[PDB]
Amino acid sequence: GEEDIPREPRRIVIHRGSTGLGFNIIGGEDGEGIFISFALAGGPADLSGELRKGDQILSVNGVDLRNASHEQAAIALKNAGQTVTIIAQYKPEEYSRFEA
Repeated sequence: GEEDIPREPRRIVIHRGSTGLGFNIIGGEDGEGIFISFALAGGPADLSGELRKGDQILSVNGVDLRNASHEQAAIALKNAGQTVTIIAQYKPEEYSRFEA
């Protein structure tokens, strides 16, 4: 299950369409990281097969989010336009500190 999920960074392009990107993030203050916290069934992120709960979002449209606050990352995603290029890396241990 978890073992075979690729741990390298990946570049994923999704389109916003008329639906939203189809995922939520969690984060905190600068340095806490930005993680996918929820994936909407049938949304763009889900349909990609390439994004999941526990992925750290490293960048959006080339902008580094490794040290972004939650609000900073959320504004970046909201303003990323109709085509959103995400670099994500699967970080289940770090994400486990946010997920109850």
